[PDB]
Amino acid sequence: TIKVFTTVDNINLHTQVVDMSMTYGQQFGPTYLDGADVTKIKPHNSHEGKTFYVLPNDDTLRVEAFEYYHTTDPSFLGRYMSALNHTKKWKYPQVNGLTSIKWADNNSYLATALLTLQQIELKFNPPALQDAYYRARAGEAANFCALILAYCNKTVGELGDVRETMSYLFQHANLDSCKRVLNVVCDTCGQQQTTLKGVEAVMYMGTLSYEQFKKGVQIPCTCGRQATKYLVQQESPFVMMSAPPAQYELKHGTFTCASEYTGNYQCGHYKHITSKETLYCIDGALLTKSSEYKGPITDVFYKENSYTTTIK
Amino acid sequence: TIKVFTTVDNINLHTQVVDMSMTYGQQFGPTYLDGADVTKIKPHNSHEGKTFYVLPNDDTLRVEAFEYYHTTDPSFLGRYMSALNHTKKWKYPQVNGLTSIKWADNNSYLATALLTLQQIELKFNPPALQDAYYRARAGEAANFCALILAYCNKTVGELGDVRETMSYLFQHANLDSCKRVLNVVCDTCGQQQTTLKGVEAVMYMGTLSYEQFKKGVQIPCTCGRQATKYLVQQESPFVMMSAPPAQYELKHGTFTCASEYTGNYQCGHYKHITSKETLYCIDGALLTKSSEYKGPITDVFYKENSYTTTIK
Ligand SMILES: [Cl-]
Ligand SMILES: [Cl-]
Ligand SMILES: [Cl-]
Ligand SMILES: [Cl-]
Ligand code: NA
Ligand code: NA
Ligand SMILES: [Zn+2]
Ligand SMILES: [Zn+2]
Repeated sequence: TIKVFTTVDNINLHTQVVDMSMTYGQQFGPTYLDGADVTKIKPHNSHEGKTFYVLPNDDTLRVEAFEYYHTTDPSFLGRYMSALNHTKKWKYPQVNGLTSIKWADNNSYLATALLTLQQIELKFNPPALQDAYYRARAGEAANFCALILAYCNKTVGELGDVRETMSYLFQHANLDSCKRVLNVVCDTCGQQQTTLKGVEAVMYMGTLSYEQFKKGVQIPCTCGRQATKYLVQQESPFVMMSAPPAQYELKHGTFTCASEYTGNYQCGHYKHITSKETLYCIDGALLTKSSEYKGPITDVFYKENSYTTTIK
Repeated sequence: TIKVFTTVDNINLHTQVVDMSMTYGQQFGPTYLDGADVTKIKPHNSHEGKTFYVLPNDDTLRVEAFEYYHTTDPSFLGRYMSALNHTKKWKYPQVNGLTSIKWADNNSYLATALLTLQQIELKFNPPALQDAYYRARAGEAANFCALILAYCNKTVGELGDVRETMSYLFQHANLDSCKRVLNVVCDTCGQQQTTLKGVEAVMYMGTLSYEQFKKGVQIPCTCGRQATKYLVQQESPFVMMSAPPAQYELKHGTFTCASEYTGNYQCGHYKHITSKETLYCIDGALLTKSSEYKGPITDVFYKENSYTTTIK
């Protein structure tokens, strides 16, 4: 027999003594060592003193998992470890000053998400994400990518959606101060104001142009007639403007970054465009520079702080 | 010669090749390995591939240090490493469900500070503090204690002040939402309202009683005459009420925790009192329980969320 440590966060360690003739599963249940599933593996002499991840099956581990990951779903740790086995094998090159991801397992949506996070002001709340994102920016993004997949209930290889992924991440971020007030003008119903906070204050679906959002966009009223919705006030470090993919021109110096999607829900591919001294198309490990850019844009990010309209 | 890594955060590693005949100082300047000062030590065969801390002497390291520690003082890392050499030797026992510190090097002010942090809602901003505090709550508080000393410009062994220490820590915490409005009534000058935000909104010096703060305390007006200051509105997860040490009775169930100071500035000692099912005096590694408590109290912490006065 040998002494090991079990954990859910690699910080709070629990001592265990295991029988070398039984599998780690019969004793601990699902068990992982350095991201490898050892549930059906019998203890080995070379395992002594090492640290093993396990599913939170007692209340002490559940609280530790909740404190570290900010979720109560007990299967989260297993989803995280399963994804991590693959993401450790991905490559995370520095492209145009940012940590990207070499293409693998249909991971283009994760790369453009990661590239985007490095260009907007966003702080994560869960300790696990705080630690994984700091390492991700340093070029070791395996844990961060595996966490994203676990939080989004996606498995490695699944085609992903950036806007939906950013939505999950934003929920685990500090957007407390963010505020948005909108006005819908229906010349039959009048003016109807709304106020949004948190993630609803930074995400909008329907138009890519922040400026058109301020001038006014045509959207059906609650009565069904065509009305006009325009931005009254915004208080945020950034705004995410999304719309179904359609040909769209990205003007240099008028946005921060954007996501391009080519394909459909069974097969497609994301590319990332960022406005630096010139437009740069970051395509995983590939990089292309252009004076102008046009393509099927689906998300556009803009920097903000405080905006108040002038419309009466 | 050998290959090593230099760092300021143990995450961003920089490869180096060192001559085994020169000291790490002549090549890197101040150098630390696992918290030990190796500046005057010549490289050894057993050092190959290991990670060394160095002072940020180029702009790449300076930015990394700033991102990790949220300070631009270049000597911070040296102060942190010097303190860490000692705090690694301290003991961090679990007392009354909290991570305390066995007494050493006049560290009572650090223990009551640490005990207090585990009982109030507070999130740190610097990655270094986020990581060290999470480990501190797990019983490995050496790095967290060493960071406190570095941030407060205190060395191991120096007598410390809890209120001043909490002030430094609060600056590196998210108190954005915190707000306090006060009213001073001088029957000669009238009503004069003030609004405080951030750390000024949670800390007050002059009285230990939050309730007396709401009823009104006698404090000189700006004109010099005696006036009355009372709490108009508070928006915070907690408030810290401090006053010069004086005999004071701590009533069970009417506060969260408090600091007791016995002595003076050349020699003294802190004790921590917390209100659980009964009053508990946590004295480093020592623990005492009592139905009632009285002593030279100097800080008292209370839980809050939203308070609006009723005074006209
Ligand atoms: Cl790392
Ligand atoms: Cl922008
Ligand atoms: Cl640790
Ligand atoms: Cl209280
Ligand atoms: Na960012
Ligand atoms: Na706390
Ligand atoms: Zn209408
Ligand atoms: Zn006066």
